Amino acid sequence: AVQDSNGESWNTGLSINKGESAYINANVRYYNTGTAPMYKVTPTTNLVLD
Amino acid sequence: LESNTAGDPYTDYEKASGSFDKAIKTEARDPLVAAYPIVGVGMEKLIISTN
Repeated sequence: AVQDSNGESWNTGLSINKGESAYINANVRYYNTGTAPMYKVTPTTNLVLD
Repeated sequence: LESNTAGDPYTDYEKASGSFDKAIKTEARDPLVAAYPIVGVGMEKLIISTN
């Protein structure tokens, strides 16, 4: 006897890391309301969720 | 016989006259009290990110 068989297949996956699952990009903009200019502005900012 | 009676960086004349920094308390202006800060750290909450 002779047997002939042929086919195909498809696959798709998705892997996620639960420690770093996204990256946040924030657009900020400084301003001055005082009296003198400040050169080399180096501010520190927080990011609170709840 | 000393220029820093209390051991802090400012001398006797600087402390007595108040010629030192203006953000240090008045009680520090006598020579026998040291202007030595006490800084501590206090935790408020902890966040765990499972990997």
